[PDB]
Amino acid sequence: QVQLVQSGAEVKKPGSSVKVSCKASGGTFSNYAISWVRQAPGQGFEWMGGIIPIFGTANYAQKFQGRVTITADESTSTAYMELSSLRSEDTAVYYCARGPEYYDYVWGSYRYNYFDYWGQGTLVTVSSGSASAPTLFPLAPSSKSTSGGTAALGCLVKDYFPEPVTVSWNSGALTSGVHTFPAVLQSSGLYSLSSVVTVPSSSLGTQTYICNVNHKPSNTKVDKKVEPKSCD
Amino acid sequence: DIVMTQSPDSLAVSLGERATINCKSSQSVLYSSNNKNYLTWYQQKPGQPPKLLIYWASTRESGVPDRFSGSGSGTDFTLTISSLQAEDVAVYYCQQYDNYPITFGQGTRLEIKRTVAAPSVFIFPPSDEQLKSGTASVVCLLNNFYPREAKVQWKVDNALQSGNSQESVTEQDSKDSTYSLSSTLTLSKADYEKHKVYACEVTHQGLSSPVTKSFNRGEC
Repeated sequence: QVQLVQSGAEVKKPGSSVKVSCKASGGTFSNYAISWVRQAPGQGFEWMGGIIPIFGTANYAQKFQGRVTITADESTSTAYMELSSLRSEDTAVYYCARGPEYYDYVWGSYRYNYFDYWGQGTLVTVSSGSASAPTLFPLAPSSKSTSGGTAALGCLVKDYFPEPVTVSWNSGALTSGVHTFPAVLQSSGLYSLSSVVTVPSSSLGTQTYICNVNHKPSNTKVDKKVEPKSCD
Repeated sequence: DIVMTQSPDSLAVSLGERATINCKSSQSVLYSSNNKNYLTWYQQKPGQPPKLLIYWASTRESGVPDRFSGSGSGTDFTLTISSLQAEDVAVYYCQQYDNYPITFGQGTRLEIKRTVAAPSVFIFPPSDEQLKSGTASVVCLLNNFYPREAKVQWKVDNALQSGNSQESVTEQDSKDSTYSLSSTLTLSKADYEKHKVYACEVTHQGLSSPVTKSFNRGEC
């Protein structure tokens, strides 16, 4: 069962370069093509180019030709996309995608067609601003966040830059009833979001609840234990 | 480049009914050598990478359910989703591969229709930890409602707040076809400490009259 696993989120200054990796696990590139497709905010997906690893042959869209290099190491079943001379407008989620090829007899070449397996994506933010970690505040459960046998609790994930964060609960053991809201950009230039979960209110006395936040761009992970309110 | 235009840009369809999504190319994407339309459809569910549904305009990818079908030729194509299921909430994209470079449609967002569901409304005071820093964030949570339209108003000492709250809404959940919403009121510590009663008032089609959640600063 084939899976493509990309490198983590990146924050980069204008003018710099980024290299994003894409590793085929439980798998190999075989005679498939690996493309890179991005999606920038407010824009459609854009095919940047691709490579057929068995041949070593890469093609690029005109828009990026001269600034993008796609390579593949068959020994490691890992592909790469290097994008140089970065601009603000390069801020996007970058996907690797595998797909087949068809042979065009009229032009005497293999051609890229469609993408049957996509990687999880890599958010690359191009900014002159520096990365900064989130500060976690509890959304503590109380009489004002309960209804019948249910209680709501959460974490406010405040003042980080750039996106993304990953939020888990109890190291991924708690997934039912979790809503992690989309981040909002603050007038400070920093992002904020909350993650909430509903749980049985009877468990507030006995079960520990910790939100785990990973913020790769600032190389920070934060865990916060969320306790119920008391009149103490 | 070939331009791919989808229609409509969004739609809302009832479960068990048919959804139709169109895709037009600015020039033919019919490849003469095998007389296939070089046209593919992807589904991108919330929180996930795209998934291949259909290629050659009408051929389902192995394992894609029967209820997904693709039709059309030349410049006009359609994805039909029959007997719609909750797990079909997604943005749907078409893509051509007849002409270099590969290009994509702008997407069509499919929402699922359902019966009205009132939100559960919860409120969270700011943490003492946060206040010590100079800011107070007060959070009002509207959980699992439908349709997405609601009114959410903050009152501080009974005074309607404007310009100091931010709302964020989740994508529609496949498990129950609902939305949730967080409203965060941000005040300075000084302003937070000048007032006592903090209230989130919610109006929604599922509620016979508005629901208020409130607390009094400093009181448990």
